[PDB]
Amino acid sequence: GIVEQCCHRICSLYQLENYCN
Amino acid sequence: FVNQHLCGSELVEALYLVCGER
Repeated sequence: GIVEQCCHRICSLYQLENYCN
Repeated sequence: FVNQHLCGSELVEALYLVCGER
């Protein structure tokens, strides 16, 4: 999940594109 | 934002940034 990957942990902005619905 | 946690409003801001398009 985006929260677990990017809020709880650190993600790159590139890893957010998978959540563009 | 580089190597930063992204939560709440700041996560929203990043998501709009990445998903915006012409």
